[PDB]
Amino acid sequence: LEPPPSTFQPLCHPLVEEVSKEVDGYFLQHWNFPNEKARKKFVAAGFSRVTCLYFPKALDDRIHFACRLLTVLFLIDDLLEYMSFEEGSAYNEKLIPISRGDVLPDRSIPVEYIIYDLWESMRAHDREMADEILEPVFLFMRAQTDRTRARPMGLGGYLEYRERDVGKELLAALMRFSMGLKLSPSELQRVREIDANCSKHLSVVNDIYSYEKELYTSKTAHSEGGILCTSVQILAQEADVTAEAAKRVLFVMCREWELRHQLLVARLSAEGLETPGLAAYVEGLEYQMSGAELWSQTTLRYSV
Amino acid sequence: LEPPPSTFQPLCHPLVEEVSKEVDGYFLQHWNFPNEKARKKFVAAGFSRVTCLYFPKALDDRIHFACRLLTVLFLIDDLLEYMSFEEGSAYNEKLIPISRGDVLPDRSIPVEYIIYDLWESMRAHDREMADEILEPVFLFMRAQTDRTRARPMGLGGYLEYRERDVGKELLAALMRFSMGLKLSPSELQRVREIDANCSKHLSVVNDIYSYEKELYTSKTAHSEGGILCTSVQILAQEADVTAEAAKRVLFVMCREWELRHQLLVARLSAEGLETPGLAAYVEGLEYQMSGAELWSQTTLRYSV
Ligand SMILES: C=C(C)[C@H]1CC[N@@H+]2CCC[C@H](C)[C@@]2(C)C1
Ligand SMILES: C=C(C)[C@H]1CC[N@@H+]2CCC[C@H](C)[C@@]2(C)C1
Ligand SMILES: [Mg+2]
Ligand SMILES: [Mg+2]
Ligand SMILES: [Mg+2]
Ligand SMILES: [Mg+2]
Ligand SMILES: [Mg+2]
Ligand SMILES: [Mg+2]
Repeated sequence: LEPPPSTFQPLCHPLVEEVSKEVDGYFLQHWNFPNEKARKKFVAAGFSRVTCLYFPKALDDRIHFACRLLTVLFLIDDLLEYMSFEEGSAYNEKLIPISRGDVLPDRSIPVEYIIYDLWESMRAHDREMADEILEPVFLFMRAQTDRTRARPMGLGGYLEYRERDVGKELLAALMRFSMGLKLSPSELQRVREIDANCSKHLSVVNDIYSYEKELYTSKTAHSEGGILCTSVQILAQEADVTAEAAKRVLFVMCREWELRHQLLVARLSAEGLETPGLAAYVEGLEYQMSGAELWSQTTLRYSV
Repeated sequence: LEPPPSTFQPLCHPLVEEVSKEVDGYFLQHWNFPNEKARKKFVAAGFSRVTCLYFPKALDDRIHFACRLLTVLFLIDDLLEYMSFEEGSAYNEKLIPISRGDVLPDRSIPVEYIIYDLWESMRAHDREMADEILEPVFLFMRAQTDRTRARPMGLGGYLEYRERDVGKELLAALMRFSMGLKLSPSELQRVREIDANCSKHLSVVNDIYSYEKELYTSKTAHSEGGILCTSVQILAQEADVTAEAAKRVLFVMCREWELRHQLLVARLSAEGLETPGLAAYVEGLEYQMSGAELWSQTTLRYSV
């Protein structure tokens, strides 16, 4: 697998090591892992490492929050593959009022009190910025079990759906939270087109590196929860080529999106619309794209 | 536009200079051009040159037939852009009985007697092989004004339609005729997968190089006949990139179809299915793909 050249340079949060031990340690203590093999695979994935690659400029005392949220979402993402759409939906919907703090968790159920305590701790640190992550998370959760996954999609329709399933919006809200980066509604409206383009990069890069894993899952897990829903197989079907061929083509498209990102940001600046906050934001998006790819290239989650 | 590497070596018929002079001269005498500018643009296109690139192993006394047929089809292809779907259909349908030789041509109408005299001359040289080109040509002609051109299509649906609009079948039958290459029904059914793959390459390579021409046509010609129907526009729409970015990505896919062509040929031979006739056929298809591309890179039809 040979990735075409990119001009995006990845950055990792300085405290990645100590935060990793902290967050992995917490989940190894509280989360219901089935066995030792699963615990080792969990650590081998490096969910805090990818988070620190996502948000390398996160504040030192907020990066752990982001690591916890993405870690539990990664774990749930895998759980859903053994469920039907119905079971998966019931599972996520139960966590939504708990995430809001409107419903108390069952303390005997790890996922519930982990989710509850997390959001409570985030609201305690920064109430306004924490609340703005909620609905983007709920949007992502509901996309995970959407029956549209089991229906024919073209590349365009897929990317539109996958913007929710890849959690583009929650990642943006979480990035801002972790950086303490407050943006006005008008500012956010200005970078909407940039966000949409960034989403496609995130989605397809992940699709390429995680295809072998998801292929195996589709053959072994639940026929619904583990269904093969990805740009790799969509393009392979549309063009009647192998998945390996589709990856090579999609890789080139990812670099086109990197080029579009730079063009859109350059236009934003030229029109005098790139505020200091917006400048930090679009740079943050670039970190997400390059960080995700670096991790995807090396994580044992995708290679084994 | 820098084309990605291809292992295909394009070949041109040895008699290209003499035949091009002959056929161009024929159409300059008989065809009705609006002005001297159109007459020069016609010669600059090199319609006999691309034919000799399509079928470089055509027999020396048959290549001029192919040159004449593709030339008039190219001319008509352009005429249809200034018509509605209804008018274009009426234009083509009148030429079909004349092509069969069932209806005498109006000698005052160039397109009618050119078509009549051509097909008569082809049946005179090789009746059986000439007749086998008829229905594939009619299939192409009727695709040109198909209402599906005015309906939204995905990449997969488009390529299935374009196989007829790109004249894949007529090119196959014309190639066999020009080479005197006879194949059994068993041999023909055997390579349907190879044909379908080849068709995609012919279509998308053409879409890439002819996009600028067809963009202009969509803005100036008839709202129906000049409508933009191309994989470049479809991929640009679905992936949210420029047409130029779509071209670069589609070109990579074309190289994947080239690889798949070689894979399918090797498999046909790895089994017990590659006859000497089939070997000549699939090699001929490679010439169509590489030849069309070579011409598309230098013809004034697409550059200006
Ligand atoms: C940033 C990405 C490409 C996605 C990688 C996979 N994970 C799964 C758990 C939830 C995350 C938001 C994400 C979908 C992000
Ligand atoms: C071989 C091709 C890529 C097509 C180029 C355009 N011409 C138009 C006139 C009729 C031909 C069959 C073709 C559609 C072939
Ligand atoms: Mg997953
Ligand atoms: Mg998922
Ligand atoms: Mg994936
Ligand atoms: Mg046409
Ligand atoms: Mg045309
Ligand atoms: Mg064209």
